[PDB]
Amino acid sequence: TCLDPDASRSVLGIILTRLYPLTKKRAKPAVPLGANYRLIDIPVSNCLNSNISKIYVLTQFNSASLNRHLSRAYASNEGFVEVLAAQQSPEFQGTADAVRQYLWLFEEHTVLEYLILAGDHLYRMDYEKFIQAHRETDADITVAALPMDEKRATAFGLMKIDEEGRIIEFAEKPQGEQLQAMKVDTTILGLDDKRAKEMPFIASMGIYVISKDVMLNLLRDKFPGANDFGSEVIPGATSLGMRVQAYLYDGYWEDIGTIEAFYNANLGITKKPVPDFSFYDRSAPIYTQPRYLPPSKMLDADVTDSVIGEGCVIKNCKIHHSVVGLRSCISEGAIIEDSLLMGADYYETDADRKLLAAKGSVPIGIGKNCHIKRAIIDKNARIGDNVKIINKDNVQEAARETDGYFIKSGIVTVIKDALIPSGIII
Amino acid sequence: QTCLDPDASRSVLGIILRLYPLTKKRAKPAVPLGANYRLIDIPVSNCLNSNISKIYVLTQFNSASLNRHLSRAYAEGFVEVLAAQQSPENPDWFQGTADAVRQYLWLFEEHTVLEYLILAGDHLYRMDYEKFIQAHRETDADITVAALPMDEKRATAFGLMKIDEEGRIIEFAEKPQGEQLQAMKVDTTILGLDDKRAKEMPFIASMGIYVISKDVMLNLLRDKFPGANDFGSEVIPGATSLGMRVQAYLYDGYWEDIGTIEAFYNANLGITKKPVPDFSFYDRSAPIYTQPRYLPPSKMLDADVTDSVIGEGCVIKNCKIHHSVVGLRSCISEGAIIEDSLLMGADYYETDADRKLLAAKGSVPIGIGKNCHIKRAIIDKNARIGDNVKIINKDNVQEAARETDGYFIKSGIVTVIKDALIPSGIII
Amino acid sequence: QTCLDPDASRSVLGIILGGTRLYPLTKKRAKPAVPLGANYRLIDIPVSNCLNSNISKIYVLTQFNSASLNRHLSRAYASEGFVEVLAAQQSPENPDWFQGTADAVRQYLWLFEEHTVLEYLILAGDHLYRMDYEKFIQAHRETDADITVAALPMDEKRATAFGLMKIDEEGRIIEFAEKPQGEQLQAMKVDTTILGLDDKRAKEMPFIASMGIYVISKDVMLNLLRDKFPGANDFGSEVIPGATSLGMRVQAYLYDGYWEDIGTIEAFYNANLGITKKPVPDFSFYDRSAPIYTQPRYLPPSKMLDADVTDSVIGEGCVIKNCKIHHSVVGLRSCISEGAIIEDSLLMGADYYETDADRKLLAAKGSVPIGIGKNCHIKRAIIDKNARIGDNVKIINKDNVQEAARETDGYFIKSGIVTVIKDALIPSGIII
Amino acid sequence: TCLDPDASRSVLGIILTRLYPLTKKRAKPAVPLGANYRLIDIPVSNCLNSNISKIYVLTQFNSASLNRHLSRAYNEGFVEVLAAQQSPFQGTADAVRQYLWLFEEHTVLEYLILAGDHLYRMDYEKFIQAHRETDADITVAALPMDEKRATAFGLMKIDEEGRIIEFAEKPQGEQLQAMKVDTTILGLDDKRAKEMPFIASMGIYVISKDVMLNLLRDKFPGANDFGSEVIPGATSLGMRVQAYLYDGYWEDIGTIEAFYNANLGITKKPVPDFSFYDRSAPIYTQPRYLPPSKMLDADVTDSVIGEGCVIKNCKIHHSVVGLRSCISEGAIIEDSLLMGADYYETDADRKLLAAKGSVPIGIGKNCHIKRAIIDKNARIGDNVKIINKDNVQEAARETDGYFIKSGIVTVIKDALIPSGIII
Repeated sequence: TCLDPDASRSVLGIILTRLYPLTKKRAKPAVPLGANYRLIDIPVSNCLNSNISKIYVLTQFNSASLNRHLSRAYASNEGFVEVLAAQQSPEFQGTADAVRQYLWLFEEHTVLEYLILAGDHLYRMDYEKFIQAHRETDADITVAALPMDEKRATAFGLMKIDEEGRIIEFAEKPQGEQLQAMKVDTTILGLDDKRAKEMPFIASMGIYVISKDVMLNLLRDKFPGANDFGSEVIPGATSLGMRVQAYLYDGYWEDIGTIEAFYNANLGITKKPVPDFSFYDRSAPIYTQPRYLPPSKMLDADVTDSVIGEGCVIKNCKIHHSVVGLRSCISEGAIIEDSLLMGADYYETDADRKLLAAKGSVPIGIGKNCHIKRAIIDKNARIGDNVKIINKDNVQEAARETDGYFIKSGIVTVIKDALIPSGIII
Repeated sequence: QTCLDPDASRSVLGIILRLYPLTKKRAKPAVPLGANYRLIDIPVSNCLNSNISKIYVLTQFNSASLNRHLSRAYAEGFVEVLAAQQSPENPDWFQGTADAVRQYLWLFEEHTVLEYLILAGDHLYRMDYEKFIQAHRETDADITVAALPMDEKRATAFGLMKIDEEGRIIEFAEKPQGEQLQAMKVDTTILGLDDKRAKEMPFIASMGIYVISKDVMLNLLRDKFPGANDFGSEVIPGATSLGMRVQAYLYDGYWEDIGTIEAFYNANLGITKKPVPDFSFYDRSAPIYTQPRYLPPSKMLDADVTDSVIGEGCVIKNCKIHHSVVGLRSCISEGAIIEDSLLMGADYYETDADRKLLAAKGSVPIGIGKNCHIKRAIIDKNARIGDNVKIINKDNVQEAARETDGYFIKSGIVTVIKDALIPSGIII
Repeated sequence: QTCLDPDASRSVLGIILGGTRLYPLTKKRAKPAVPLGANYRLIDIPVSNCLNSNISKIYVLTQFNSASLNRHLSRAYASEGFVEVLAAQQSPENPDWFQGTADAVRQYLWLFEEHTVLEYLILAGDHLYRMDYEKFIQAHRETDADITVAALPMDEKRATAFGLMKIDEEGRIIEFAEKPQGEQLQAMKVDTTILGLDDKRAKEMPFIASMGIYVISKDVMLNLLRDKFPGANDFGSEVIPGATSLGMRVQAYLYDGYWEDIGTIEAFYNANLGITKKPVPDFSFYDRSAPIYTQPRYLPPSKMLDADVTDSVIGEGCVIKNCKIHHSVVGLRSCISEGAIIEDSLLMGADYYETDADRKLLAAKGSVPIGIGKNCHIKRAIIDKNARIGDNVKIINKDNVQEAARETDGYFIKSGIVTVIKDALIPSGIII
Repeated sequence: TCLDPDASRSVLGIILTRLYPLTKKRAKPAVPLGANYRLIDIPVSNCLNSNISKIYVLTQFNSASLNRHLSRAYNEGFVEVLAAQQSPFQGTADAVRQYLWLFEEHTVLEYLILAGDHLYRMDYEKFIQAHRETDADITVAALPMDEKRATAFGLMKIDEEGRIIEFAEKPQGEQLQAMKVDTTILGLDDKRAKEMPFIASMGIYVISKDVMLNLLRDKFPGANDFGSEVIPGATSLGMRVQAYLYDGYWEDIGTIEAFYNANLGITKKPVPDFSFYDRSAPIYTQPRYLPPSKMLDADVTDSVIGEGCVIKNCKIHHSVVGLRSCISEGAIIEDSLLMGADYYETDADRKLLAAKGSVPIGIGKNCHIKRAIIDKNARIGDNVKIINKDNVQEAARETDGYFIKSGIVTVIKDALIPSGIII
């Protein structure tokens, strides 16, 4: 394991509506995660921990907030972390189109490979072993691959490789007879019969190492009309007989690109005796903006199976199987269950409270005697007293933006900065 | 409207100048404070928030960890430690505040600045030194002394000052009493204080905080009083006696001494105050800084926590935490009961790779063990407390030095020393 | 004695407007990236003036992104503040531009609104000058202006080429006139002493021009670009006189010091050669308190084998043989071979060095290495980055041609000034 | 092959008056070098380019100046100064022992010891890699040498594994001859090995952490020097002391004459013997944002010009002109090292001085400087002639602002050399 030239100067990292309404009024890479983070911290941290310092973040539109976070957490710390926006304002586009739109600029860098990191996932990876496999196999394109169960199988592009890991057959989210014809022996990649039997597939993780020249050729010369890397470029590449290599990844990897997946993965960090995924790691930790928030205060909290973010201010309440984000105010008598509180971007001066109260408005936080269950409370929500978010009738889907929320997969998501009046029941 | 010219950044040099056993295995400025901080973070942060970036820290001896903290938490400025002793093998000490400054005057002189900001001692407080220094320049003072108004009862314990009508200081009295205390009464109204409080507190004590012009410093330490060991009681009253302009400047706000085990214990537990702590480390524009550690959100299995603060990255099982401060990286085991205590936390996390190695020897892991009961205690960094330990001090001993046993009792408070091992079943 | 409060860094957002008149220096690079004064780039001027004025949240508006521009900005500055590039078009394959200074700001006004600031400091155009925006912002606050406009005094001869302003007796602007002449001009005389000019100068310079330097309150900007003049394309000729016409408080602020536009080849050319100035540089990039910054490069001291150098300036890391260098500016990493004679020229230098393995192979293929070749004679020229000038090349323009578009041959003459294009190869023996 | 643990987290770099008066009023590590640098920049830049970020600098006393240079010119790493004197070293081993307690506080595998002052570029990683791959206790950089020069150094003898088995300080005759080794074993080609059959230590060592405490505290609690006492002692005690071939430019600059010659060595064509700039491993220094150098009428031959010089009509031959150097009308500079200045004097400043009869910073009008080192901020009056016609080799003229050593005149930093003076 020893890249040469090191990744620092020869690899350009490129990070690329199912999360509605967390993306209603913010850039998607900025969506808060794990109490003290944002989605963008996963790929940016993995790069930095893998000695990759040249990072472009492709996104739909610029955001002062996103920039502030990137600037304060990384940019001010040879490298760079720059945002490239697709349009000039916030009023769809494929993975291949996103990269093609800026190819002209990526080509301006003197690098050997492009490390393409698409989609939103929870995982820690040392991209150096990825880049190394790519260079040792003289690959044109290398795809990180994960052992998949027949279950989730058709939701990912699947592949078959030779004893070298060279991809010989790629089949996008196949089904029926082809979903069966792709099934391969997952022992050759180390796994054992037991689980080689439960996960009989090699699935693309949607991240790739692609040789500089190969990229230009593929996106502009060979497949100028392709929109997706997964379903068009990769397949295209293989049919042209290019060297498409597979790199077996064997750690935790969760898609959090949908409300329910996001929800589940966030609450998974509360698991014992070890979280599913650990943001902290002595060697490769996930970073974020340093904030100097004070230690969390708890007046009288019975907390079970939960994690508490930075600088929370909690009264007498009950918190169960939840994630409480930074700067969360939880008032007297609240009960928090199986929920993700994203917290707040600032504190209200208390004096501020006794003022909003006079006006009959509600302050940031979970109001008194609230009952929040199976929910996502986005940043700065103002939940009035006696609000009950329980969705008794187990409604699966409901678009209620006007009332401050949106239900997806039965999970109620209160919108950023929304006010849920006192007494409301959802 | 009111700005320093030249700005503080380039024209002011900051100079930062008992608590045993917290000081037994570390340099005093590195002592952990309020869950996520260290003592040295207070003056350094006040300086940085006040646009002062050239800072020296004078202490008995340095350490790689103090340096780490300082360099990592803070990095045309610098934060450099200057010591009295260069190696533990050749013990040496400063004789006082003026003595320490004098020993490195030759280095402070190499800096092109207009004034030295001297901050002596350990106190919990927030202050914006810019208005202080601006006052110094506007009054053409040689030395400006921050003055803390107090009542007659508190007054006998400090160095008091007597001012004229323009706030200029004309006399000092070190811990005065009786006839001498009375002669020191002053109309605190001259310095601001509302008439009301002015009558409540007709006294003003220096606080170990001063601004001294570069030239003035050399003259005082090298030529006028080459023998003085202390600023507050010798050098400054001495400059006043020589006709130099020593000006008073009113200090207002929280200010609490924490250089004693009991004052330190109380100030730390004070941040759990019900409405709001008397001192808030966090502040929108003048927060207290520390090192970014990227610790994970604290985890709680089944914790019942009352009137307490929890720091960064704690790992707590089922337990009871009442009126306590839980330091960063604290592990608290099944069944523990923590009361009225300060847990400093740990410097790292033991990986299960060590916990098993530790189990192969039936050894005790870092943190609070199962079914321990900890009361009115300070548990220093990385302590290994075994199962069923009860630190309750039922008899109520006030003093006991039991270092070989890992602790020390001062003012009735049990302080378990850093890295100490308190065997299972021990009862204190 | 006084200063902004809130301080500038948290309450002022700088908006630098950058991104054909400087063609071909702009043929293959973002305009803000055009090399300047041997060791700098145009963008360094406004960004430095901002940093030296305690303004740290800076946006750079330009036509298109560039790895070079970004690399220079990252290394030199990005180190709460930021320096970010906002582009008009997201490419070169899908050409897109900005219909003016107001249009550029309007396109990203929604982003600027996301910032919690009191005023926007607008810095437009390519001008060489040093200024402390702090006093400028204070006047804005102390006069409760909605817009404060930096005003440059000048005589009648110079006035017709600028947007002029008329002020009342207290310095409040009440009328504009874009490049007036004859009657419209005469009606623009004012008493500069009103703004601070001494009686002597004021008399010789009875006119004041806008300079593309404005302070605008946050709300005023929103109201102006979106509500009152949603269709205006230019600030100084449309939006600001507009604001005045509406009765907003548009206040003048005197500017006293060096200032040259460097937006045309001739002006850029003359301003660069002006730093070789005999008594003191008209403009000094270096200053005791407000230095012009650039990217640290760790270049080695320049080497001179046998150089007779008069009235010239030499940049970092040059490698020079036996030659004559006169009234010229020699950019970073410049290689000048034996016998070369350089007169009244601007050598932009090079982005890298070529060893000898490189030079050897080049000699073989019969190519030319980077730098000014042997026995060349360069006069009244701008030699862009990495040029390869062959042996015995003569850039003397004997016929005094003023204009000549000759890009296929590596150059472009404009105002009698020959500009060799970035990375161009001028074959040995060529006479221009 | 990458070190693992990598260098940044496992290796601690430790950098340790023959240059008088260049050291009369400045910390030694701060001595100006090659127009734009200072001595300390060589070892520090070599460490940085070798991925070594934890760096200590040992020196007699501290200075704000040196600290300022260190902070500004240079996560988890550091460059810190450890002073032997708290203000107004018996040897390499002494210096290290004095702060052994501090280094011990770091969790590192080895200590990279870089002693002395030399112009040289080395990639310490392969050196460390070797230390590790050979399970060495101490790895010593070896400089190949011929018989003529070897007798003036401390030599080492090795076994066929490259293991050092014996030291000899400046041996002669029979002992010298008994120190011949086969430099081929260390990797030298048969040709060069026969030309240079001897190997000297260079004051560059890699020492395992535990080994250092054991040697300095337990085994030789009273040694002063590593080269002559501790390391030969370590070998005598059977520890694994391994040699590692240093095969590159390496020049001593520890005496006025060698320092002078090395500095002027960078004017040499086609390329200097040593190059400060380098695509991959450049020497770093403080970023000063100084303006391009200005020349009114200068005839410059075989010379190098630093950053921000302000030069009038003059002749500069075979010289090195330091940053911010002001050179007045009619001056003639030859075979000299002008160290420049730490700031510029403006005309407002210049006039006031003249009004006072004082001399401004720089080479005055019609001066003739030859075979001289002009330290920082020197004020040379008009018409001064630093020629030394009687070729005096030594002379201590401090009170007069100068010093002559080896026939080289050295003007002290901030010294005033009144107009008309002839040295």
